[PDB]
Amino acid sequence: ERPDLAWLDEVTMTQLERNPYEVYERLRAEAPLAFVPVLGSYVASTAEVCREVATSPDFEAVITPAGGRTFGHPAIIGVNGDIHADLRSMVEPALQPAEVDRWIDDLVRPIARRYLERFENDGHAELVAQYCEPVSVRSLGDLLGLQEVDSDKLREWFAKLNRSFTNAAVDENGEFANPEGFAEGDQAKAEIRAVVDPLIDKWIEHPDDSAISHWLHDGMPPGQTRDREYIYPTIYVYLLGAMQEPGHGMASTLVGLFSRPEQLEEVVDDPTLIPRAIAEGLRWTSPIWSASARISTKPVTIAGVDLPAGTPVMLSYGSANHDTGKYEAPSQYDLHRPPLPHLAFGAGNHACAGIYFANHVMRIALEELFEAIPNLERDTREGVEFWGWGFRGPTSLHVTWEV
Ligand code: HEM
Ligand SMILES: COc1ccccc1O
Repeated sequence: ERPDLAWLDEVTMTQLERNPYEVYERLRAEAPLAFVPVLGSYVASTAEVCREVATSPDFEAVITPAGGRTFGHPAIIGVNGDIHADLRSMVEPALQPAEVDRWIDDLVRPIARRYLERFENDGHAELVAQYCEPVSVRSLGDLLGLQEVDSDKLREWFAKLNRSFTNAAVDENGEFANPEGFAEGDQAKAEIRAVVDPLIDKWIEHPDDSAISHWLHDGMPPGQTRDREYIYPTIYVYLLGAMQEPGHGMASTLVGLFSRPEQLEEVVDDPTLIPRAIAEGLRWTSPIWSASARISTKPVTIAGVDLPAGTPVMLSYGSANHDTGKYEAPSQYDLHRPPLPHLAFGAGNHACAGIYFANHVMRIALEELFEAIPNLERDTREGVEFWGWGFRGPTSLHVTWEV
């Protein structure tokens, strides 16, 4: 509809999945709020627009169309008002910093050592599948009460939910262009129900210290639990992004450090720099790149665009974190970048609830990795490809080291 942006009509879903950064560089210069036809939605590409939409009193949360098709109702990311307040009160106890500090080290550190012990003397590894993803899912899986779900299965589930959630391509009529792309999401959810329904059955009668047991019981009148249909969409929110993103974040941080070998040596020599390295890694390739959204609740003007009430806006935080209004040469990883606010955890009432936990999982994992393999080198015989528009990270990270 907007004549000067007619080139957007030719942007494809595959191009956004393989490398969204070229199109979004144009968006940030040309139209910080722009309707992208293949996504069927306005997209916010700059830091100022993302932060304004995420915190505006005239916007509320909405799930993207493919996200809603995947999660249903009431996903914590997609609801507001009393339901959102309840779901936030449900998830927040185990994520409170003082609580996380009581047990996070005893949780993640033995998990990291267990996965490292399987390959640390091989001289070669593919760190995404052998380390980053397993540590991420095994840590959260144990916290949740899914100790008996193998890390292979948790990784499979978040990959299928990822592809379903981000199956966003639409045709000229706004209809999903890839309707068969939700089937593996439905298949994953069916498997999850078969595993988790008996656990919920048991937790209702015998509560324990698992997070999902507390989701059922916390804050309820005596003898009542939250209905499982009411909590399952937030279980799915966890089984996608909460399982996937810490692994994405540590892997992207490592890829960034490899691209600056002198900074990798700095961080290995001084592991107190690991949190700073992770924060730059999240800015450099944001794990949640363009997954979440808001919807206007009244007519509003954003970036010169007069939006009617009921207008969805996708928050492309991964693009906002390359805003050259904030950063110099943002496409380069730089451990010594002047620390600034970033949007990798979002903003507003629907900002990430698990920031403190996630940073600790990533930090401890990198601590243990650099301790066990101080001479880690990237396998330059292999290249690192990143994939994903909604959620983005490296598909593999081949490394070598002298044994
Ligand atoms: C590096 C890892 C992670 C990153 C980069 C990340 C980032 C994000 C982002 C961008 C959002 C959407 C915010 C918005 O729309 O403004 C979000 C939401 C959320 N995240 Fe995180 N996340 C990570 C890990 C986790 C973990 C491990 C958990 C749970 C233990 C978690 C729990 C949540 C929840 C519950 C929400 C929904 C909040 C709401 O809608 O009220 N996240 N996260
Ligand atoms: C924390 O997990 C999510 C965040 C935003 C969208 C989907 C998710 O599963």
